[PDB]
Amino acid sequence: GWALNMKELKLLQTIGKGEFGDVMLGDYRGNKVAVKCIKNDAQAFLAEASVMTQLRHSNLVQLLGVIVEEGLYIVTEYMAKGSLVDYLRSRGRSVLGGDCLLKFSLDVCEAMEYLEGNNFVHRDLAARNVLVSEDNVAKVSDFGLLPVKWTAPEALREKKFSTKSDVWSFGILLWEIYSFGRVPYPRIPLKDVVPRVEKGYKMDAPDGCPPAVYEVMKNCWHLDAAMRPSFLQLREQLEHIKTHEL
Repeated sequence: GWALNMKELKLLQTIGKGEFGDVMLGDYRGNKVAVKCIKNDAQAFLAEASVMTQLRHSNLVQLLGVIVEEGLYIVTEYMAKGSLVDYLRSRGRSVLGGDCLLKFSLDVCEAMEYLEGNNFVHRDLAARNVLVSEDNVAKVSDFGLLPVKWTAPEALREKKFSTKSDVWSFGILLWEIYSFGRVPYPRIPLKDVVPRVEKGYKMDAPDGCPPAVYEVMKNCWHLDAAMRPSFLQLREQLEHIKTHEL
């Protein structure tokens, strides 16, 4: 049950590449699948496989299978609409209404809530790393083993990560969502980002952003990591917004 037959997998095309290795659109005996080709040692993740393969939730890319040492062929569900960043730029304001933005935010928040609950840190939360299914559901990944504009400032200095730094990246992600995928920190220069953020600078609300969504973003951006709200509390704040703001 986690091993698939390599004999039946077809690698069709490279569709992304992470540090781990490229990611491919594959064909597993009939269905479109996404495949993580690893070469450059994997042996780490594989030890934690059962526990990291224990991770299942509907907003986490589902694992289908795994080929090993021939250096892994990780097989997962295929997210037909790609990266949310790309989707937000493509679809843009014209296609994506207010219900769609809160649903993407809730989808990611629920996945974050879940990983938070299992004591798992994401470390690279950003609209680029969120995928959209053919059914319009945003999901994040569970495979696992510094981008200045997304990373909490204590995680840039300290080089260590926690759920609380994922909370900082989630606000940055909300800002991406509400701005239809604009690169973060449009008012300042890349070089100045860290030094302004460290003194409390916060991005202004995306154009047309709902006041209450802007407060959630702001709460994610506390400089005291411990004082950022949990994904459990974020989930309640976003559910609250959905219930009254519509």
